[PDB]
Amino acid sequence: KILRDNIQGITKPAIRRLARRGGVKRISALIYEEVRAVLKTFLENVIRDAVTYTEHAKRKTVTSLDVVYALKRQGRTLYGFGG
Amino acid sequence: ILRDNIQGITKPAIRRLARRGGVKRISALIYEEVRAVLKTFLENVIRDAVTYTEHAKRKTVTSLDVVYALKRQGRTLYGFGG
Amino acid sequence: HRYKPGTVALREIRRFQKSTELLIRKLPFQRLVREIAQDFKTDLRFQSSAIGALQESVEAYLVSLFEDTNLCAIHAKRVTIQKKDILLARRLRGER
Amino acid sequence: HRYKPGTVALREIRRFQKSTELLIRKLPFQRLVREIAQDFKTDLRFQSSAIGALQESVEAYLVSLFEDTNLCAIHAKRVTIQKKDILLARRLRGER
Amino acid sequence: ASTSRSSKAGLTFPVGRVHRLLRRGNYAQRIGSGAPVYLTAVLEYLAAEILELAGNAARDNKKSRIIPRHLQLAIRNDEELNKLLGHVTIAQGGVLPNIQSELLPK
Amino acid sequence: TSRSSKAGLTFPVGRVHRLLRRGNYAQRIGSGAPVYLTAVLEYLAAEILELAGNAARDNKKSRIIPRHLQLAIRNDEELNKLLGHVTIAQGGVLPNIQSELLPK
Amino acid sequence: KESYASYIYKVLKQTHPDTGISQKAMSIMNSFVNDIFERIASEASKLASYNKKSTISAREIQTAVRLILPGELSKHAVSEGTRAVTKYTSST
Amino acid sequence: RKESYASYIYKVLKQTHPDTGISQKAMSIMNSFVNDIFERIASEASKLASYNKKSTISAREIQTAVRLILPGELSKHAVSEGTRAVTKYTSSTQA
DNA sequence: ATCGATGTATATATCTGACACGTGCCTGGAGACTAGGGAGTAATCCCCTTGGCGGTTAAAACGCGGGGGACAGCGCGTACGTGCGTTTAAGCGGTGCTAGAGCTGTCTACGACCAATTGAGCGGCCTCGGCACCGGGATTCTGAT
DNA sequence: ATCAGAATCCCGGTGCCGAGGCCGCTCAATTGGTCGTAGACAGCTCTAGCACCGCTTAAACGCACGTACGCGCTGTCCCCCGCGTTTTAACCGCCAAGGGGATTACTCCCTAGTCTCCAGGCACGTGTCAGATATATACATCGAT
Repeated sequence: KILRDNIQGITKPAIRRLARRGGVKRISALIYEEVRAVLKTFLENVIRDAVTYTEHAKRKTVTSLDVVYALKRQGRTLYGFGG
Repeated sequence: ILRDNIQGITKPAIRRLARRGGVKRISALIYEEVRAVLKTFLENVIRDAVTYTEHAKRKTVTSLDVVYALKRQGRTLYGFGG
Repeated sequence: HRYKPGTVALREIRRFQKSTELLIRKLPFQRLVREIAQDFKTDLRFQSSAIGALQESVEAYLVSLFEDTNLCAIHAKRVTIQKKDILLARRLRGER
Repeated sequence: HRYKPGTVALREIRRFQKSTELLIRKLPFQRLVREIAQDFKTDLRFQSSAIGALQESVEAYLVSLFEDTNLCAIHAKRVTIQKKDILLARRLRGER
Repeated sequence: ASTSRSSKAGLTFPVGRVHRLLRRGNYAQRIGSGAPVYLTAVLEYLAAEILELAGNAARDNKKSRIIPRHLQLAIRNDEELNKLLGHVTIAQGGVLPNIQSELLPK
Repeated sequence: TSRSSKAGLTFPVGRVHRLLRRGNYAQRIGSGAPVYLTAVLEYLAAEILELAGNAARDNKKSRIIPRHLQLAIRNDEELNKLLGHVTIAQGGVLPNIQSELLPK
Repeated sequence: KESYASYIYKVLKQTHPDTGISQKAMSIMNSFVNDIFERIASEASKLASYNKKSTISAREIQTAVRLILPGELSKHAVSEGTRAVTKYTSST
Repeated sequence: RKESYASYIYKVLKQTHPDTGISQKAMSIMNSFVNDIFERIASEASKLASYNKKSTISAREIQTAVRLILPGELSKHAVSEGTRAVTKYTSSTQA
């Protein structure tokens, strides 16, 4: 299958819960589109780096170490999955 | 020995710095905060430069030491070597 | 017995700040990751732990972004966060 | 006659944005640098180019900080920049 | 047979393994004798500090098992380690319970 | 006869190969790695100097000064992204005034 | 597949001999140790490269520790490192 | 003898702009920029080779590092320029 | 003040799966000997950093008037939070199968190393033209009318 | 719209000093040969990722409604700007000194490399107890009066 419209899968209550963890008390209605766009950009960057690492490794499965190295490359170091 | 040299950064100098930054109107309390920010940033950079100098058993701070310290701080300076 | 519009929101703020669990449902996030990765290389495969790491990083980044948005909304003597607040927060963080 | 209280500030803004000279007098900055270095090691010496590099870095950092302060002031529907604006600009940039 | 280099230095972390990692990590053509000992001591101190703060955090919460939440509390509560690990994300760590003052009632 | 002429480049292939051997990057180094690296460096230098020359021409000057490099880098989005955290000595800042400060 | 895990357990029991530690926390501790080791080693390698030296010794490691670690942590780590090096030198 | 790229940056400038000059401070800036990019690419390729348990830096590692470091248009053009140079070099060096 | 709703904390019991201990093995770390070269140390030189004098002028400090911008108060209306019934898909558990990660074996191309050659690149010297400084007219732009 | 004055732009002249070119030299890249080894490729195993079905139920969703907050407007007053006057110290140049940074040469001891061995640490296995869940419950807090 080819995917098309799964960015709407990040529902409004999910954004509301993420904002509640961040301390936001009251939310305006245009925030959701901006948050989805920010999510799209960040995931595209990280997925580009991880896919580049995988293609260099001659593999076809994105190993968690590839994602960890991709996060480390941009300075968003992540602990708990190796490396 | 030295005394109070953070006043050497006069008010017109901070005004000119804000003018380059595009600031049109400045409150009277900005200057002390800017001096504190300057004192902390210069403290960090000088600490790393003096550490690099002490490693080489030197007594003079060279431009290369400052450039390396700045590169370590994540802000890279071009045109002074290295 | 309707509560005032502050008090339930604060209860949720306390609940999710004492919690640790992932806030985004897993399958939609997996599908979004697949859709995004489809462009760079076809017929890819993903380890489960890789998607878990992706989701952890995304949630942490979005929580930090929302904290900064809240701070810059408080700066404007407001409580509601608007799109301009997110734009300013990203502009100051040094994101594009 | 007198210009209105906007106009001379704008002229200075254009003039100092068009030029590339250093804004801080060299001897005061030199003395400040030597005072700050006095706390880490006594009887230190400085090459002129090292102090010039320090001065260039300070100019760039302060200029960027004042730009961010101007944006976060304009966010609050203000022209004038207060201490709280600089505090917010430094807090969002991860310096506090 | 003879004593491990950690016992000679009086440390718990493996000095020899760190020496092998320094040799194989492509850092320099030569490696001094005291460099692995020094690095092992520093790593042991940092690990001991993190575990002390995590254990204190776990005892505060009346728990007897250190979990990532206690690591996040220990790191984000101490200023030195927060400066050291300011750009580090901890999985399953949560966030500090901080609420803005203006959002509180009254 | 030189490796740069063989590859059709002006940058020194041999010097880059020595620097890669002395930099402690790997135990062995392939033959085409220095050629690839010098090609990439030559392309980047050509792009930066072309933009700087255009900026200097717009200023009616024939010499490239740090101001021209600064303008060329900040006026190109991709190089600005590549050199976001880099500060250039004697470069100045982009002419940019917020519309809110402009008069009636 | 080697990891610091057993050594972390020993240190934990040496410090608080009544608390366990979850597997996720073990992975986090191992990753933190590896990250600090990598930072210190890279800084020491660059430092030795600047001074045209070809060996990593105690002094470069000490300077790298002073560079990465904040002031209190740097002072305490330096003190412990010099104590361990002195003990090893006396014992050899 | 102190080495730098300054004498090569001038040849590229004279090739792309036959009549434009350039000061000494711009030489320092361009040399610093070239050294910085060289060190970034080399360090990234070294880490890339270390991840895959290899001990050789080849054109593959340098190409992947270039793809990682440069923004998309620059990465594509640099990859094209590097692969063209490498294919021209291997075309000639035995024939 | 106050009580009812209500979510949240607290105390206890079953389980369960996840953590704490034992075992066998094998491979990575320790002792020993060798060479050799890298680093420590000592002398030298010169250049480049520090210190002082003087003037002079441009920049900083100070006083003062005022205007315009920050800020507090008020009204309003609308956008967002809360609750409830519905529906939708996320989650979990089992089962399938096959693609592909991972390990091992083999061998040949390829890169380290080493000695000889020489020509490319760097340091130094010289000069002239681009740019900067000065000066003066032209044009723009701002504010009061 | 107008007009005067202040600021800027432009145009030309003179100078000056730094960029461009030329030449000697030296040491670093090239070439040719040898040898070890590493990684490219084939092949085998067996793990786990993907796809599906079914049931359940909790989360999402749509809508109704009320009200708290963002935003626009108005008045006020205070405090920052802009300009004239006074002061001061930054800067340039010039000279003197000395000290320390870079260089070279000598030495010696410290580390890579190889070998031999053996014990510690790490998969596999196991068992048992702290915490998750469930349930009952207590308690403090929000809200309406």
